[PDB]
Parts: sequence; structure tokens; C-alpha cells
Amino acid sequence: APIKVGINGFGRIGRMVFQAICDQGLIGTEIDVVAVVDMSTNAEYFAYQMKHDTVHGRPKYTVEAVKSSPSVETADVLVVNGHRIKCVKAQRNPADLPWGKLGVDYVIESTGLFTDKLKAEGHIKGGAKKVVISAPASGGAKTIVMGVNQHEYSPASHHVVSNASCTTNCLAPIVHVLTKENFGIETGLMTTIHSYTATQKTVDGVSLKDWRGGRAAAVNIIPSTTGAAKAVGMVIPSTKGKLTGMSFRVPTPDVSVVDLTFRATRDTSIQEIDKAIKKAAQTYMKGILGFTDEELVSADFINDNRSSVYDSKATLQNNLPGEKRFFKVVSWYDNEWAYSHRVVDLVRYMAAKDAASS
Amino acid sequence: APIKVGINGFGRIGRMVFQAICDQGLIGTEIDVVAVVDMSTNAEYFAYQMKHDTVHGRPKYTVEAVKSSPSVETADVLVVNGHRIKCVKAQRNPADLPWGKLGVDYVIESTGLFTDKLKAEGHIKGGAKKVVISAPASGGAKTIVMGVNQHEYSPASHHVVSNASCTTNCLAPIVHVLTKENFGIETGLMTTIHSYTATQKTVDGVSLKDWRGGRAAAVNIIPSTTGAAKAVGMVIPSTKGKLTGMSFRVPTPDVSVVDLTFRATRDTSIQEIDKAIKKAAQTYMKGILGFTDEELVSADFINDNRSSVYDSKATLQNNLPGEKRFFKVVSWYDNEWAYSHRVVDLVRYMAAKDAASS
Amino acid sequence: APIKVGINGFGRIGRMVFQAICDQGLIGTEIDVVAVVDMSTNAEYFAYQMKHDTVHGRPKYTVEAVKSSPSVETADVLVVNGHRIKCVKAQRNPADLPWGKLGVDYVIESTGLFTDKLKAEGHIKGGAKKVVISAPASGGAKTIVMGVNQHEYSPASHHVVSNASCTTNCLAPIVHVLTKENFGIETGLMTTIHSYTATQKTVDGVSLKDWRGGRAAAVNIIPSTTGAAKAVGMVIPSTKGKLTGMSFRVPTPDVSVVDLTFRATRDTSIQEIDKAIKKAAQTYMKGILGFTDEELVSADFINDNRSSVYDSKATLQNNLPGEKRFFKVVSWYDNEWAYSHRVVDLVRYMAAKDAASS
Amino acid sequence: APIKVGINGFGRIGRMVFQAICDQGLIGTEIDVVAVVDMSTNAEYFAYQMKHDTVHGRPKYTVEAVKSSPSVETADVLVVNGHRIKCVKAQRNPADLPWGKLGVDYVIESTGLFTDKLKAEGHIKGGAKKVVISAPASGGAKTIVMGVNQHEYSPASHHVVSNASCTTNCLAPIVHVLTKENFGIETGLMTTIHSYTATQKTVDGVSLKDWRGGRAAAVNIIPSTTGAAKAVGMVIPSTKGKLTGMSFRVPTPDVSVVDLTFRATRDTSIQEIDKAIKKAAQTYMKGILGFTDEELVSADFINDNRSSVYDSKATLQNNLPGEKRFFKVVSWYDNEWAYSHRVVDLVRYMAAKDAASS
Ligand SMILES: COc1cc(OC)cc(C(=O)N[C@@H]2[C@H](O)[C@@H](CO)O[C@H]2n2cnc3c(N[C@@H]4CCCc5ccccc54)ncnc32)c1
Ligand SMILES: COc1cc(OC)cc(C(=O)N[C@@H]2[C@H](O)[C@@H](CO)O[C@H]2n2cnc3c(N[C@@H]4CCCc5ccccc54)ncnc32)c1
Ligand SMILES: COc1cc(OC)cc(C(=O)N[C@@H]2[C@H](O)[C@@H](CO)O[C@H]2n2cnc3c(N[C@@H]4CCCc5ccccc54)ncnc32)c1
Ligand SMILES: COc1cc(OC)cc(C(=O)N[C@@H]2[C@H](O)[C@@H](CO)O[C@H]2n2cnc3c(N[C@@H]4CCCc5ccccc54)ncnc32)c1
Repeated sequence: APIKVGINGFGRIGRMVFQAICDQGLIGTEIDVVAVVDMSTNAEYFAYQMKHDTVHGRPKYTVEAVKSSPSVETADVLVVNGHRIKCVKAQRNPADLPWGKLGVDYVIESTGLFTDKLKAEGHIKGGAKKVVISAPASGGAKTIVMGVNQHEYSPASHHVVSNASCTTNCLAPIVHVLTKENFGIETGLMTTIHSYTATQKTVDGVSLKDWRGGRAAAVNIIPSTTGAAKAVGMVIPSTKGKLTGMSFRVPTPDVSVVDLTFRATRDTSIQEIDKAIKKAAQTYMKGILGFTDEELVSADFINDNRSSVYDSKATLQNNLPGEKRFFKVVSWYDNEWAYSHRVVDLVRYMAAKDAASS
Repeated sequence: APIKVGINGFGRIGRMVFQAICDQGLIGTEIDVVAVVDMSTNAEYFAYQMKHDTVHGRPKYTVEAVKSSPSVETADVLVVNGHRIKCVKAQRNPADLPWGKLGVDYVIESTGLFTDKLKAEGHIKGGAKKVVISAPASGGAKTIVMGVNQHEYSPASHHVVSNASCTTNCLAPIVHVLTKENFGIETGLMTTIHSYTATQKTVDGVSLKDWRGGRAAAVNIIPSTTGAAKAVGMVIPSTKGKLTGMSFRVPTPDVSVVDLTFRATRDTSIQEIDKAIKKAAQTYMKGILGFTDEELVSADFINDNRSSVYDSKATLQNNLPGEKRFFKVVSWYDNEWAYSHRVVDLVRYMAAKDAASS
Repeated sequence: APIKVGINGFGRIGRMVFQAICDQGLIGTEIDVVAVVDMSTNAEYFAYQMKHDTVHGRPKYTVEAVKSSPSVETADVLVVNGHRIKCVKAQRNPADLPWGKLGVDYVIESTGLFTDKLKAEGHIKGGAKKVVISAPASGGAKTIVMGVNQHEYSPASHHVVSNASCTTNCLAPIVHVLTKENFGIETGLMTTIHSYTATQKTVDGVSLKDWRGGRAAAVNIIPSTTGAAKAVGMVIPSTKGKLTGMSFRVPTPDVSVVDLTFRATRDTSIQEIDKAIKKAAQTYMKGILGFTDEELVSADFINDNRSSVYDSKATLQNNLPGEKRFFKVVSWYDNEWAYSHRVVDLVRYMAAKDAASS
Repeated sequence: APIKVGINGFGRIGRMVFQAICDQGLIGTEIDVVAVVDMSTNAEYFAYQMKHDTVHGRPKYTVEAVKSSPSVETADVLVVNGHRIKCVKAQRNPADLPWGKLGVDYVIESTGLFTDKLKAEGHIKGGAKKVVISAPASGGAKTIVMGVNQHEYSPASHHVVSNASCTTNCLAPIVHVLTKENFGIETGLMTTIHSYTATQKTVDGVSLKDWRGGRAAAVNIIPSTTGAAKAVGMVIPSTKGKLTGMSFRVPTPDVSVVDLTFRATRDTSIQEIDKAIKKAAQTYMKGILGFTDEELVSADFINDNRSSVYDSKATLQNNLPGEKRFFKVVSWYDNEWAYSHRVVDLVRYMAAKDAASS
């Protein structure tokens, strides 16, 4: 019973999620990407945008652009591994989307302009059944971080779900094992060295909301705020008002690291922490949280689909020798690749549970 | 008789030109910047954008934002070295600009949205007397490159002048001397290694017009076309259909180089050419054309206001030892800085000429 | 009869070549890498360096480090897909190497310290049969370019061969067809936009031989000289004194592009040339010279083992509309990857022929 | 009574220090740089190196190379603002240096090969009176951080002094006011986002000591260790065993930032801390410690000679709303520029104090 999904906003995130679907070989069999919606319907451009990626390389599948009617001037259909995907024209209000007429049940909202529970619900008024916002949402939409609180998802109450942010999906797992393994977390501050994103500018440009963020991205270290910290609070209730962090945008196309600094509740050691994370990574967090014993650098995580991959050497080596409460944990993440796979995971999960509960 | 000027579009180019004026110490005395126009009138932001620049550093003048009336919520006035500059609200049609009302004669069109002779004339219909487009223009506007064909300016026939492109202001001078010194130029192809611009994307983004140009700028070598070559033909009649070139946008915030390859009309030597360029650079091209005997690198030309600075060493060392016709000439240019100083020069020239002829 | 090869110098070049072998699935079966030589024998480190590459990624094979005798403190043997590779200690003079005792017939010289025919012969006096220099050589060593003049290899006369430079292996193919297809080549100047290399400095450093080359590599456009052009003369005699070029080091970790400008012997067209290259790329040049009609960028050629991949769109779009003699041809190349495969190819070629002539 | 100083090792560090002398306009008048010592005495190359700096641009003084005698083949004397500086040939053992014969009293040890108290003392045996090492030193060499503990310099007891590291000169200040203002500091962990340095590599190279540090610097986020934390322990004894930190080398040629996360001894607020730092910056720390209310990015600190410049906004905006103990303070520093100025300051201080005590 192919999950009928539709992508709204075929940009970095959008394509990444689609590529995530194809990559896992779900296209056609498990998931049915009925269509993608964007300011353009030029299937040839998307084809080009999917066949070539500066950071992730070439896709393992074949992509081709075709016309729906020999009548049309430019291709408006995308064919991936045989499957046909319609390139729908973008709309102002989601409610004006032919989701219903297309048979789309799950809508992947990745335009970044409908991060509000209310506005996002327009997709349901357009014929959709469920909406996954590929970013942090407001308006009180249920936020889920695969591997930490998917079970809290209710097919009957939650219709607009948020997968949180790429950053949150790296911290939450760590924090989860930290609290689950009773290490406790009195308070904690986290710093994130992040790769520049699409919202940044190549040369000092305009940015009325984030002045610093409007400066030459590839040649500056740009500080910035991040709700990723507080956000972990919605996913892990016991951490509300206990966390907060900041971000440092630095000259790299992709892959970011997280430097979590926290104070435990009871005496403990960095080795105890180190072993727990690894243990958890080999058990209830396997697939979501991983680790490494090697001397790696950002590029070594490109295309790593774990939400958070703990740096053992970095952590063990940079903590006070005999400290018992004040600690620093380091974990990496491929902000683009990993988050993409999680989006898909959430959809499949939602789909399954939505079907089971009938 | 302060030149009443206005700036339409206060972005990279816009400010750059305004900073050039102040930098030259013309603000207030020689040139009077009555006001600037943009999608925002937040003088504070503008002050910020001017007091801080990733590539050029801190300005030599002081900048402060003030309120026209203590009644306004956010500053709307700029104050450079005493001179007050009004921050006007942008309009859809240049004609709807209070140029006459403000007493602005010369308008610097740097929005990039009115590069067409016709649309640009709107400023005049708006009360403006003259217009200098800070970019290549169409609609049959007089294109002028200081130090090459300014004399061809007619105070009564040319009302919308174009200062050409940053690149053309580099190749033009070289070609000019190459022709004037009777070296002759049968045909010629020019490659340009260019720093990425504001139109490029930090990460693989959208770009329907220039597909490659949409790819991550700071981490790729991106080929593109350039009218800079053919354009020299408008500035130097004898080169029509003789020149053409391409570009390669590379990972640098600013500073570009030109690799001109041509064939002479009569047997000569690279040594001859070398000496001619240098001679011209110390004479009729001084201020516009410069040269260097040092082993410089892109960075070394940052803030160099010459339109084009010939690379003697690079040139002498990379040509065929005994060649007499096929040659390669190399020259750098601070694509941002220099171009800006030329626009001002162009405005001061037209001004001085427009006045002289009464 | 597995070819007995040895690698002297295990740096970027060294490893790359080895990896090229493994990558081609020749390790153990076709080619037998008896041992590698370098200032260090820490197999663990080598393993690390092979398993993680910032530019090429993770290898398709398994690499592990082991000890020759449980007696040694640190691993001194590499195990690739089962095959055992010895980590010999480096020597001052190549003749002091146990090439004979080791059973090494073909020695890949990639230290860069023995680029001279004489010094290189040291290896043979050390027991080696043939020597292939992974760089341009002097002393009068036969220089070969796979796909252009390998047929000029004399098993009985050539005991020290040079696979030329990465840049040459890109130009030669193009120049080769251009001449074979009788387009003729009166003269020509080529410009190469090259990615920075290991010899360059991260920040302004010391470089008494190449002043420019000593400037911050990832933040500048650095000109330099290059025999790559004149060198094509040694592979293609008919072009001696006709070719020459320069280089521009730019902010990228890998992949370079060649911009060849030349004048033909007879009247022709850019289309003729475009078709001739593609045709050759699909026939006698397949494997060595490829092409592409896509809007690619540097990143798109990573791990492209073709010596030279002609850019059709770039070429066709940036030449004079009706030109008949002055043309520009653009071609990309993975200076690291491709060159590495050719070195391997050359060794196998020589091996096959050296074996055939008994 | 111009201070007689000599520079041993004229590289990045070497030159920066010298340039810092000239920049402050002390050359000839206040400080007499008698000569510099390096593996090369090519004044022309040093002249070049000082006249062109990628990150710091052109100098505010003139630099020319001359010959000690018309007989010498290549210049060996440096002339800055009329002052003559001798270029002496390097030696294995500092003690073989003609310091005494040249009349040098204060030697700035910046080769990076004599960071050990014992080895460095050779300079004195060579005729020198005092030695200032421009890096962290071992062997029990007094370490001073201008603005924090210069008063602990003993003319009669300390002959070999260390100016610590660029990073310590940024952390010490903050920590100093944090303790002096009685905010206390139970424990603290500092993370530093650092620009790549000269010890790093352009492309994946060799680094037996620091494996990750051997990876492509300009295209990776590379974690490393740093004694900068523990080092502040020697400068401010009250913090022994309380601090520690790690580093993140990122893709930038200069300018680093420190992220200090500490726990106060008594309840307070980030606003309290904020005000204290700002206050101290306008009083007893002026010149050493600075702050900023602006939305600045790394590039804005280029050529800022303050040891550490506190980021108010970044701080006030990224802490827990009502926290009273767990805090995060952010501060920048031009790792090259600043440190250089401090080295000079220390020398002057030592000189003044040495003189005073007769
Ligand atoms: C791929 O081709 C192009 C071409 C283009 O301009 C020519 C823009 C983009 C681009 O920005 N593309 C955006 C980018 O890829 C991503 C957001 O980061 O989503 C895309 N996007 C932007 N706006 C929308 C939208 N509705 C808007 C809501 C706001 C008002 C409005 C009014 C009329 C029509 C649509 C809309 N619906 C779906 N995807 C969107 C892409
Ligand atoms: C400084 O703060 C901001 C804020 C902002 O959005 C919130 C956009 C910009 C920005 O893009 N700023 C642009 C940028 O700096 C530069 C082009 O590269 O010109 C700026 N620019 C863009 N459009 C205009 C304009 N009129 C437009 C022409 C057609 C449409 C239209 C409709 C109603 C009213 C005006 C206009 N007039 C002057 N400068 C402009 C700057
Ligand atoms: C991988 O581990 C390390 C560790 C190291 O220092 C600790 C250096 C290197 C390194 O530079 N490694 C070099 C690098 O990987 C590559 C060149 O790009 O070749 C390596 N290399 C440099 N010199 C030699 C050499 N002989 C030299 C010729 C000159 C005189 C001399 C005297 C005594 C002993 C050896 C030699 N033989 C083999 N490989 C070499 C590698
Ligand atoms: C500027 O031109 C050049 C040219 C050159 O080689 C041709 C090397 C350098 C260079 O490395 N330059 C180094 C670089 O600029 C800086 C370190 O960051 O210090 C330089 N440097 C390296 N070694 C020394 C030294 N003594 C060494 C100690 C080690 C053994 C030894 C043996 C005989 C004679 C001297 C020495 N004394 C002073 N500066 C040094 C610079």
C-alpha cells in the first residue's frame, strides 16, 4: 500500500528528502512520490539538479525529464528508476494545492514559508491527510526526533508533525541517552560549528533580520542564535529551561559539529559517559546515534546518515582528567544527508502507525 | 557647484560607489549625495553595512545614522563627515522618484533592474537630468569606459550613460593601447578568472538562467559567458567581431584577472608590447591603467582603484620565446573597488562637461 | 604472471597510485605491490591515510595494518583485500634499496626527489628492472602519455619512463586529435586554472623558488609557470616551439581545467572541432579523452579517471560565431585521480610489452 | 636609549612582530632592531614579504632592500623608515649567534625550535641579555600575559620569558576580570574556533604528531588539542586544574574566537558579567581587552590589536534567561596581529623594568 506523498518546495531540503527516498530504494515500492511543487515546473532543471551535487556526488539512480503531453514545450515530468513524478506549479496558499485531486496523503512541507501549524494545515484543506514540516515549527505542532520520541506520535491527534532541525536531531539523541542513563543534566550550554547554508550570502549582502548572517559566508566565522537548544526541550520534557546554545557558521558547504557542555546531577566520569553513548549507540540508538574511535574531520562524515555521531577521541581527550560533574561531549552530523533520511523515516513511521490504528 | 547626485539601489554596487565618493574625499565639496533609494530606509543598517566590509575593511570616514525628525521610529538619515544623506523609499517605476523634488541632477542607477535605455530614462521623467548606469546597458545607451572613450560623450545627445562592466573596464584599456600603439589586433579571445559575485549561491541553489551559476560558488570553478569581450567593440570600434571571451568564477570574495590572447597585425615582440603598456601606464593611461613588476597575487590588488593593472612578470614569463604575432597579456582588477571609482569619475566628467557646454 | 611493482615515496602521489590499483581491482591478481618505501613504516598511519580522503572519500576496499612479527611494536605491513604489502624504510640513494631482494621489477618513483634520468636509474642498480616516474623528468627519459604515444615505448631501450605531468595528460590528448584530424596547429597558448597542491602553503609562508607559490593557497589566485605546454612537445614532436602556457592556482582542493587557445593550419569551424573531439573520444581516445554536453562544474569531475574530459557546451558557447582559425577549447581533469590511473596504465602497458618481447 | 633587539627567525611570527614594531612607529626611535636571523639573508624577499600580506594588506611604512656593500650579489640589508636592519645568517645553536658582537640585548625568539628554557638561554650565551619567546615555552620559563601579570616579571630572576600563545592572550584577560571582579570560577571549559595556521596542510598531507591536523585545512573542520587552557593556570594560579579546553581549526586565514563556558562561585547574572567585562575594558584592561555591541563577524577583527575583544551581543543573546552560575562568554582575537603587538609590549615592559632596577 504505497504511501502517497508530495513534496512542497523542491529546493535543497526538498531534493535532499527526495534523493533520500530514492537512495533507500523506496521509490515506487514503499513510497509513491506523486508530485513535487515549486516556483518552476521545468523537469529538465530538476533533473540536472538531482544528477549533480557538489557535496554528495552523483545519485545511484537514473533521472530523466519527460513531457506529460507531447503538446507541452518543456518537460514537466520527472522519471526516476521508472517512476513518474509530476511537477506541479507552486501556489501562495497551500489550500489551493490539488493534493486531493492528486491522491496525496502525506505532504512534505519544505519551503520554509509554512513553518506555522496553522499555515501548514492548508495542505490538509487542500486534500492532504498529514503534513511533515522539514524544519522547526511554531503554532504548537508536534515535534518529533526519530529515535527519541516517535512513540509519542498519535495518528488521531497529530496531523502536522515537525522533524525539528538538523541540529536538534544531533543533540537530542546525545541528551536522550544522557538522561535515560541517569547521568542527569542540571544545566547545559551547547555550541555548534555549522556549515553555511542557502540562507547565507556569498559576498556581504542584505539580511535585515540577521545582520551578521548577511556577511560573506565562505570567508567568515559568523555567530548566530539557535533554538535547537530549547527545542530539545519539547522532545525531552525534563530538559525544559535547562538547555541553550549558540551557533558559529563557518566556511564549509556541509557537515557540522556539536560541542555540548553540561553539568551532571550525580558524580560520574567522562569514561562512564563515553561507554554509555557507545553502548546506547550499539543498542536502542543504533541507526540514529553512532560513534567513532578514529581521528576524523568534517569531510569524513559526508553522506553519513546517522543523526548524531559521537566523537570518542575528541571527547575523551578534551575533558578534565578527574572531573566528576562538568563535562563536554562532541558529536558530528551531516546537516544535509542525515536530516533528510530522518524526514523520510518520520513519514514512513507516521504512515505505518496511521494505517495500523485504522 | 556641488554635483547633485542620487543613488538608486543601495546594494553592493550602490554603497561601493558611495564609499568611493567619500573615500576620494568628494562628499560634500565636489559631490553632493542628496539621497539614496532602496527597499529599506533603515539608515542604521546602512551605517553598519558601510562601517564593516569583509573584503575592504573599515572606511576612512565616519558614518552615523540619525532621524530626520525625532518623531520617526528608526533612523532614515545618513551622516558622513557632516554631510547629510536622505534615505528615500524605493519605487516601482524610476519615474515615480522625487528626483526633481530632491534637486538631484545625476542619478546612479545601480539596482540592476533598469539596465535598459528606455526604463532608465524614467529617472529623467522623474525630474533627473542625467543617468549613469553602473552596469552593462541595452536600449542603445552610450557605453563609456574612462581612459578609452570618454571624449565621445555628448552633453546634449547622451542622457543615459553606461559605465560598462567591471571586466570591460579591465580589458578595454589593454586593447586600447594595443590598438593605439599600432600593434593591431586581427582576432582575440579572452579568458577571465573571476571572483564569485552576489548573484551566485553559497550552496547548490536555484538559477534557471545560468544553470552552472547556481552551483556552490565558494567550492567550485564555474564556467560562464561574458559580454565583456564583445562590449569592448562598442568602446573601441575597430574591434567589432574581433574579440570574444569566457569566464571562470572561482572561490574568491573579490579581485579578478584577465587572460587576453590575441594576434597582432604586424610582426612585433612581447617585449615591445610590455614596454608599450608600461609607457602608456605612466602617461595617457595613468590612473586608469597600471602595471607591476612584482610577484603579486589576487589579494595584493584589493583596494587598488586602477581599472586594470598589467602583470609584467606574468606576461613576460608565459609567452613563446620568439613569437611575433600570437601573444598573451595578463592583467588584474579589483572587480569591486576599481569599477566603483570609475563610476564616480564618469559622473564627475559628464558633470564637468555638461556644465562647460552650458 | 602478477607484475611485481614497488612504490618509492608514499605521499599524495604515492598513495593515489596505489589506490588507483586497488580501485581497479588489480591488487593481488594483475598487479602485485610487493612493498612501499617512505620515511615512515607506520602501517597504521598509512591505513588511516587510505581509509579517509577529504576529496575522494572512502575506498571500495578494506585496509588493515598488521605486524610482520608479533615482535615489532608498531605495524609494518599493509593488508589490502588480503594482499600483504611491506613497508620498507626509506634510503638516501635509490640504489641502496632491496628492490632485487624484494623481487620488485617495476618501481614507481613518486618521491619527486629523483626526477632525473640518472638518479632514477639508481633503482635499477638496486635490483629494479624498470622505473616509471610519476612526474616530469629530465636527463633524457622517454616521456609517455597514455593514449598519445605509448606505442613509442621500447622495451629494450627505455628503462626509465616518465608519465609526464597531470596537466600534460590533459592537453596532449586534445592536441593529439587536433593534429591527427588534420586541423593543424600553427601556434597555441594554454591557460590552466589549477587547484592548489601539496607544495603550496595554507598561510603566507616561505618559498624562495616560487615567491607567489608561497602565498595563502585557499584565499588567492596565484599565477605560475608550467612546462606542461612545452612538454606536450616531447609527446607530440610536431608541436615543439609551437605551444606554451601558464597556470593559475585557485582555491580548490582538486580538479583543474585547461583552456587551450590556438590557431589552425587550414580554415575550419568550431563545430568541426567539436565533432572531431567527441568522435575521437568515442573511438581511439575512449578511456583517455571524454566529453560532456552538460552544464558541469569542477566538483562534477571528481573521481573522473579520464585523462581529459572536453567541455562541449563551454567550448561551443565561447568562440567567435564565424571564426575559421582562432579557437578556444576547454577541457576538465581531476589532477589527482586521473593521473594516478594513467601511471598504473603505463606500468601495465610496459609490463605487457616488456613481457611480449621476452 | 633605543632598545637593542634582534629577531631570530624571520617567518610569519618573526615578521609580524617586526611589522608590529614599525606599525606602532617605534622603529629607530624607541626600539632599535639591529638585525634579523634566518636561513636566508635575502633582503629583497623579506622586503617583498613585508610589502604584501594577503590578510593584513600593505604596510603604513616603506620597506626597501639594499646592499651592505656594492660588492654583494643580493641585498642583505633591510631599510624601514630610514632605519637599517642587518640580515644575519642562521646558526644551529643560538649561542653561535653574534648577538654580543651586534650589540643586541633583547632577542625575540620566534623560530619555534627553541621553545625550551635551556636551549633558548643560548641566546644569552651568544651575548644577549634577555630572551622573549613568541610561543608557549617549556623548561620553566616565566610566562607573561601583558595585561594580566607583567608585574610578576623579575629583572634579576627572569632572563628567558614566554609570551604564551595567541589563544592564551585572549582567554587570560577574560578569566582575569572574571576572578578579579570576584565572580569566581569553580570550573570551566573553553572551546576555540581557530583559523588554520602554517603548521596545517593545503591538501591531505603528512602529520605524524597530529593526525587530523594533517588534513586539508581550508576545506575541513579539524579538532585539535590546546594547552591554552591549562596555560592560563600558570598566569592566574587561582585557576590551576580548573580550566581546560579544545580547539576547532576552520577554513579561515586569520581571526579566531573563544567560547568560554564556566560556572561562577556565587550567584550572579550574565548582565552582571557583561557590565564588568565592559567596565574593565574601559579601565584597567584598556588596550588589552576590548568589547563590541555590534553584529560583527571574524573579518571585522582583522588588524585589531586587542588581545581579546569581548562580544557583548553574542553573549547576552546566547545564555539561559535566568541562570545564576552556568555561563558562556564569547570573545574574539586576531591570532596573528594582536599577539604580535603583545610581544612588542612585553619587550618594552621588560626593557623599562630592566632599566629602572638598574
Ligand atoms: C526552481 O526554480 C525556481 C525559480 C524561482 O524564480 C524564478 C524561484 C525559486 C524558489 O525560490 N524556490 C523555492 C525554494 O526551492 C524553496 C524555499 O527555499 O521552496 C521554493 N518556493 C518558494 N516559494 C514557494 C511556494 N509558494 C510561494 C509562497 C509565497 C508567495 C508565492 C506567490 C506566487 C507563487 C508561489 C508563492 N510554494 C512552493 N515552493 C516555493 C525556484
Ligand atoms: C536594505 O534592505 C532590503 C530589504 C529587502 O527585502 C525585505 C530587499 C532588499 C533588496 O533586495 N535591495 C536591492 C539590492 O541592494 C540592489 C540589487 O541587488 O538594489 C536593491 N533594490 C531592489 N529593488 C529596488 C528598487 N525598486 C523595486 C523594483 C521592482 C520591485 C519593487 C516593488 C515596490 C517598490 C520598489 C521595487 N529600488 C531601489 N533599490 C532596489 C533590501
Ligand atoms: C609518512 O611519514 C612521513 C614522516 C616524515 O617525517 C617524520 C616525513 C615524510 C616524508 O617527507 N615523506 C615523503 C612524501 O610522502 C613523498 C614526497 O611527497 O616521498 C617521501 N619521501 C621523502 N624523502 C624520501 C626518501 N629519501 C630521502 C631523500 C633525501 C635525503 C634522505 C636522508 C635519509 C632518509 C631518506 C632520505 N625516500 C623515500 N620517500 C621519501 C613522511
Ligand atoms: C626565508 O628563506 C628561507 C629559506 C630556507 O631554505 C633555503 C629555509 C627557511 C626557513 O626554514 N625559515 C624559518 C622560518 O622563517 C622560521 C620558523 O617559522 O624560522 C626560520 N628558521 C629555521 N631554522 C632557523 C634557524 N636555525 C636552524 C635550526 C635548525 C638547524 C640549523 C642548521 C644550520 C643553520 C641554522 C639552523 N635560525 C633562525 N631561523 C630559522 C627560510
